[PDB]
Amino acid sequence: QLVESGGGLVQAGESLRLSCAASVSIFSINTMGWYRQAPGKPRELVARIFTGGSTYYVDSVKGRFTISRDNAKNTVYLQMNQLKPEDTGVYYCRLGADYWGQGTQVTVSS
Amino acid sequence: MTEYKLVVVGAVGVGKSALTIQLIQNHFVDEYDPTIEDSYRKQVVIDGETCLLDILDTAGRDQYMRTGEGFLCVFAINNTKSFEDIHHYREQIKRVKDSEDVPMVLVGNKCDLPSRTVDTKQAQDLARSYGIPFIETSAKTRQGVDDAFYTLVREIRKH
Ligand SMILES: Nc1nc2c(ncn2[C@@H]2O[C@H](COP(=O)(O)OP(=O)(O)O)[C@@H](O)[C@H]2O)c(=O)[nH]1
Ligand SMILES: [Mg+2]
Repeated sequence: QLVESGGGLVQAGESLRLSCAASVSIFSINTMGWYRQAPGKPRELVARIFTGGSTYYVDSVKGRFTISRDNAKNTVYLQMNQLKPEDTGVYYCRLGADYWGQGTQVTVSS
Repeated sequence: MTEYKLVVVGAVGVGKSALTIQLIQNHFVDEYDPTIEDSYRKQVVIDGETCLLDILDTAGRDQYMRTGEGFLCVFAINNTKSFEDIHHYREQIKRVKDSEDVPMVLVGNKCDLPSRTVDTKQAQDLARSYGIPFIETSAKTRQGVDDAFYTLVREIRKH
């Protein structure tokens, strides 16, 4: 069971914090990722955090997005700053291999 | 800026994820989940030319083989079965893309390990029979990692 929140309609330049809260402990899960599908485009990996703490960001969001995990809260976050219209899409958290959030809409207007 | 669509193929457990993550993150990630298949994008400088690598780390379709421009065919040097599967991946890639010249690099990973069941002449002989380079790697120590991906980009530039 994953509770997803933090999306919404914002103007360009504003920020959102996407959240993915699990009912179960996430401590044993070694990697977490955030995905998105924009209109007319295939799903893409936006950010991933690995064991040891290093993080990957797709080139389009590098410098604006931050992925983090809060083990004691069983929650994974995606901080999205300096939002652009092209950031519009449905965002999905993925905990490990097969725990997928059912999505949250992010819409960025000019 | 030129984008290169790379695909890492090979039997499960040969180190495809460990290689890809070492290139992207410069960290060895132990026992990465074997079913996770992701594409990573990374801006790099190869031979003085800045370019972007779009790398698909497969997890074991005909679509992503058609989209791919170059393929890393990985086996582990302590897994003879993974070495014998190599010709299956090359044949299956040559079938979807309909070409006799698909940029390709043979990669022998886990060279940090002493118990080696596939020796260098075997791998070089197979690579030479294909007309493709052979690069030895260790995702654990990062030996040869950049070399393997950069050699494949050079193979795409010839094509
Ligand atoms: N010693 C050693 N182990 C490796 C190397 N590359 C990968 N491994 C290990 O081999 C196992 C499978 O690697 P993985 O990247 O998941 O293989 P994949 O299924 O092809 O993605 C993991 O436990 C890795 O830690 C290497 O260069 N040296
Ligand atoms: Mg893998």
